[PDB]
Amino acid sequence: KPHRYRPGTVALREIRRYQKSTELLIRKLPFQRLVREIAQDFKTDLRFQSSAVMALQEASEAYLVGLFEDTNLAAIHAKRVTIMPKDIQLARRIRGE
Amino acid sequence: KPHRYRPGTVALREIRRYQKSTELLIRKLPFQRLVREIAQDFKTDLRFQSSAVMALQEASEAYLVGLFEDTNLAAIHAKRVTIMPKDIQLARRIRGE
Amino acid sequence: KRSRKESYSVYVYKVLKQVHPDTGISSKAMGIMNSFVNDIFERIAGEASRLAHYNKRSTITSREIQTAVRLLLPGELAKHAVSEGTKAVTKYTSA
Amino acid sequence: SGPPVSELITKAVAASKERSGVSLAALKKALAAAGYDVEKNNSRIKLGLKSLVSKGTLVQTKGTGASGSFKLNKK
Amino acid sequence: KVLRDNIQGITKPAIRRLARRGGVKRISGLIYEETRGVLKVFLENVIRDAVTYTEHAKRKTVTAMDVVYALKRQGRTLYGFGG
Amino acid sequence: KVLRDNIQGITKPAIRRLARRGGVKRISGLIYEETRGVLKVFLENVIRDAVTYTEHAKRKTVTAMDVVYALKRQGRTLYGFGG
DNA sequence: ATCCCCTTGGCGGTTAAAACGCGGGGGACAGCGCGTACGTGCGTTTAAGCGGTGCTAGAGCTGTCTACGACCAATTGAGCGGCCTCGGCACCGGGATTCTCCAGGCGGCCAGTG
DNA sequence: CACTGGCCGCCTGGAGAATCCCGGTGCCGAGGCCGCTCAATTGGTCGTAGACAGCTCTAGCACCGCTTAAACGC
Repeated sequence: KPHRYRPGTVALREIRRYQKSTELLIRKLPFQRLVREIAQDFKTDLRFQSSAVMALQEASEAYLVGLFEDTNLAAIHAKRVTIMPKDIQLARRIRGE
Repeated sequence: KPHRYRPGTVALREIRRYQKSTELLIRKLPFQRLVREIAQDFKTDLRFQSSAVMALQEASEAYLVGLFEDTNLAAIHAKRVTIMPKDIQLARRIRGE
Repeated sequence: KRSRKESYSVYVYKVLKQVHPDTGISSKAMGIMNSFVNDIFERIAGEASRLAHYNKRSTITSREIQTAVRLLLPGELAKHAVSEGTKAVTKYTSA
Repeated sequence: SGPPVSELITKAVAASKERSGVSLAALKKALAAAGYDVEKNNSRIKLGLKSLVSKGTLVQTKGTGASGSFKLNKK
Repeated sequence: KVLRDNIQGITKPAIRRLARRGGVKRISGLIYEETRGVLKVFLENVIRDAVTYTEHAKRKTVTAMDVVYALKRQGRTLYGFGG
Repeated sequence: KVLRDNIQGITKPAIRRLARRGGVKRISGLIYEETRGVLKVFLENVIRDAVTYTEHAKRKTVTAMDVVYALKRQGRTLYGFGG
């Protein structure tokens, strides 16, 4: 029998390893393509620093980390280990959007 | 037998009556006593303008009613209509205090 | 050449060697510290401005910024900063 | 050792006889009053509930499976 | 001159009426005392800030302007008293 | 020339790592699309501020300086790139 | 008006990024009652509300004065730019420990029986 | 009704593997050295804002007499 771990244990291993991780968690190039995509939705033929791609990358991931730690607080308040979209929606509502 | 309404509809009558009203629900004199007491806890023999007491009264009014509408959001999150103080602790945490 | 682009690298390095002579520093951490210096400095400067105009004061003095520190810095961090700044200004006025 | 716990379940559900079925709260506190480690034997009372519902000596009032509330059968 | 127990000055029916304005239907019994506590800590922040404003002014009476100003620097600005 | 979908380039497994940082242990399938949606909303607000800076800078290339400026205005001040 | 540099544009190799299917397996959730706990209906009381009275603390304005601090020319010096070496660490190779999940026993318990 | 037997659910044990845990290496950012120049300071000046006395008056504070609304309670 090939060895298999129970669900959540690999998830919790990912939790521990990536709270331990400090690097950027997103592929760089599609994020660059996406910020350029939203840029030409606003102004034409617009250019970016690579440092600006880094900055939006790290700000975006940290902001999402804020939304998801609020999501765990909401979900354990909702007595769920499986989150739903309404957790994130309520977090956006309370955060002062 | 004297007439008696079911538990809840008198509460909703109070609800509807009070968003149609504007009146400051906190009694003036014990609020002034409380603000003098808390101020005396820090710095002594401290006097309050009546305008200051009143202004702080709608301030505290709005702060707590914002907290209660937020905890009603937390309660309908929790499939509940009776809020419990962990809703308030949640709201304090995810608002960021 | 290039124009001199200003940063707080040397002084944080000085206090670093002052309080931990054996430790090192990285470039990312130094950028974080420069952003921290800028952030706390601008918060205190903004609150000092608000105290200046609320009292219609044309100047921000040690009383103004000291009060602003009690506003911004909480609790024991605030009183320790008051102690440090008071010791510093007494040493400064001692020339 | 002693007698099997299913007999305790049957006497606990026959002691009350409400017009509706008895849920698990009153059953587990009836076993607590009679004397039983209800905290450590959740699986044992679950298999007891499955055995008594499945064999047909007892009928479920309104719930489904071990969920819900239970009453006595017609005879 | 000294006051001891003004946390109970904000009465239980006052708390119930507060939660009526916030749209709360049912209010459990544990709510009143800890809501007194969180109102207390909110006023500790607001009054500490405002009283700090007053002692900055070398004034001795707390003014409504300092209450709304200490509100506004906490991101809680109020309309209706000179802000 | 133009691009029509790079929102999905912030992929489903990438969103899974991001929520693994937040401590989220089980994620249903419905969350991910709304996360990219609110990602679009936030980054749309930030880049609106940023291009408004950039057009006010009378330049055509975005720097990280106006990025951290816009993060300052929105209230999510970023350390590491100031100055 | 320019200049020069980091982004833009284009190119080749690769392996992790992803990605999708299988399958186990962890999960939300209605619901059926039960515990109970405020919600609401009154009575009671008492203190807040209202009205009136005397005091004065300090809020706030005015005058005085002086304490204090930007500006500026100048001198200089210590940190910014720039280059340059070097070992802590970035990456690499081999071994324990968690850990954890899985294999075989212990025990409770249900089930049959003299 | 006790005695005995067998199977589900925990009890006990144990081995593979991810990540930590012992060295090995080479390197490039980090610590350090040098030119300098832009900026840090110094003294004098000007000029100005605010700290403080006085004062005054006014609104806040101290006190009292009713009255049911509100608080308290069951």
